[PDB]
Amino acid sequence: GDPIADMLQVLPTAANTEASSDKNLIETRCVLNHHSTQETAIGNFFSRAGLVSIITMPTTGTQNTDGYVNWDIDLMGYAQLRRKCELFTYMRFDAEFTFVVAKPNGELVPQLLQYMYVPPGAPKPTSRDSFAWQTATNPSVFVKMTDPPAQVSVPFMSPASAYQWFYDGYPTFGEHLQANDLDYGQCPNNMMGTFSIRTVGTEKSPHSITLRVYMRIKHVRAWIPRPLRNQPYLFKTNPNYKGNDIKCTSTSRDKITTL
Amino acid sequence: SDKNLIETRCVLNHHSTQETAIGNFFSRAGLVSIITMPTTG
Amino acid sequence: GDPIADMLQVLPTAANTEASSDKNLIETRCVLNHHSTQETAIGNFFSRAGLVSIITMPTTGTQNTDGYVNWDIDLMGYAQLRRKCELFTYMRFDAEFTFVVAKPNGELVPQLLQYMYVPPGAPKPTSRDSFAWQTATNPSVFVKMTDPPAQVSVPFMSPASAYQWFYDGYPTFGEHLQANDLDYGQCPNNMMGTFSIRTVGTEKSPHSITLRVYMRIKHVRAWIPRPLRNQPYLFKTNPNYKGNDIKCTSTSRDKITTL
Ligand SMILES: CCCCCCCCCCCCCCCCCC(=O)O
Ligand SMILES: CCCCCCCCCCCCCCCCCC(=O)O
Ligand SMILES: [Cl-]
Ligand SMILES: [Cl-]
Ligand SMILES: [K+]
Ligand SMILES: [K+]
Repeated sequence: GDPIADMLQVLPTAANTEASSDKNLIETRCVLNHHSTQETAIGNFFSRAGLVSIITMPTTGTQNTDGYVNWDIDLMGYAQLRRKCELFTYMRFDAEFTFVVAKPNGELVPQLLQYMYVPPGAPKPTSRDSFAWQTATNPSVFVKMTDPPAQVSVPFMSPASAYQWFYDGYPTFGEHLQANDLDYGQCPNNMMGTFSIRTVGTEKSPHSITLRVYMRIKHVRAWIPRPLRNQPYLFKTNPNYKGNDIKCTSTSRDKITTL
Repeated sequence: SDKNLIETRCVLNHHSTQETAIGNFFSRAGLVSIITMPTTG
Repeated sequence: GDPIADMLQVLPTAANTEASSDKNLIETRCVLNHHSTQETAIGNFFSRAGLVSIITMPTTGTQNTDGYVNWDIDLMGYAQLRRKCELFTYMRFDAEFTFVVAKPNGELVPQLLQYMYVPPGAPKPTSRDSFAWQTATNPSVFVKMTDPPAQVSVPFMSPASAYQWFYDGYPTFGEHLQANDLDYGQCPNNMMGTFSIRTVGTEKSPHSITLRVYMRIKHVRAWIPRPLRNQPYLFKTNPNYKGNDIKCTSTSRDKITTL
């Protein structure tokens, strides 16, 4: 008939000890161990809001003095949350963003603000009065600095199945000449666009404004553990480290025989 | 029609069409008026 | 269960004619036609012995004057059998070889002869007395010129499934420089070795000897008909033709309107 023949790892509580791997090298007693493992579930480890951005709109100075700012969404500028995330290679999750806004010294004034999510390809505001603030399709939040911090849920938005903290490659084909090495490690699947903020008015606001953005990871999944960062972070988009001062992971001592 | 002009594999495609329902396309608040009542002018 | 879904043409007698393709364009009668098709069966067409070699061992002259001859078996030197065979691309068959031997004028004398089949790789006789005539493994026939013609059956011996009259290629890899174009069309699967003949004696025979070899194809199979040779043959191993005198396949006449 056929012409060709060739054609869960961690349970809810800690393991008990039975009376005589401890009970393998030493004599043991029985211990009814009911210590929980829930707090080390990745969800509890990650679902804690952490700082991911500090945006300023001063009234004086040489930057963002026009009452609006387009902040390219890049969550790798703060060491604490970054190191936790980088314990894994890939992570998938929804996120809760909270916007804590105040003047530079922490005082609050009755000032109306608008935060708009500008996905990749949507036109960015070019002034406090730009037509883009009409926000007929993009999601916007109007809130006062005297209101409690604004807060919204952002779903998992990557074109890929998970965000990836490490992408060993280039975004496109071509020669990869020295002049473009900045391309290395750049994963467009993590590029979520712009976050735009403005004081709501055609006239300039007399208040300097500082916005602290916190992100809380939720409904998280993680894949492929990796060694934890042991050198200070230098740049947002690469793992460069200071070659002249390579830190040892552990503190030192004089002799291997004395504490 | 791919599987008509080229040889295809089976793809169990579960991509949702909900976000393009006109309700989701339109039910987003947008600016329709700016009214001013200045004290001078 | 499966992760990937994508993974006889001519009868014994001539057709009859039925009373009304003749009976399609003209009115016909019934003809009970019992004309046989047997004589055109390839076996009857081919199983007729034909000349394939004429070997001479003169006593005087400048060739084969030592009472022995090593004849490289190449059956394409005689036009009649060659053209019939070349009607096909591949042919498989056994063969009956008959050896008609006499002096140059047809007279017969009491002379003992030996014919030995020397397959490719067997040592060839280098004299009338060579050790190879011991013929301890090769097949030999000892016969007198006064006996009836010697005759033997040779089986189908090619390493391939059929002999091939046309091989569009080269026997080996390599550059194929102009100096070696003789290689083109050479099929080793048809190369059956050597046919060796000698007068049986350490002393020279006073008789000039002419051997005519006839081959009768039998138990034949043939594949892929091709246009029949329409130019005189020039060489044994290629279809070269005389370019300055290309023969028309049909005779000519003065006008297309008169016979
Ligand atoms: C209406 C106001 C809401 C706007 C909130 C800002 C939304 C920003 C997009 C959220 C993307 C979260 C995934 C981040 C993946 C990390 C990318 C990176 O920094 O390399
Ligand atoms: C004992 C004496 C018997 C020797 C008889 C000669 C045998 C020659 C070998 C027969 C081979 C027949 C196949 C020929 C195929 C055609 C090859 C060619 O000429 O291109
Ligand atoms: Cl507006
Ligand atoms: Cl001998
Ligand atoms: K237990
Ligand atoms: K018939």
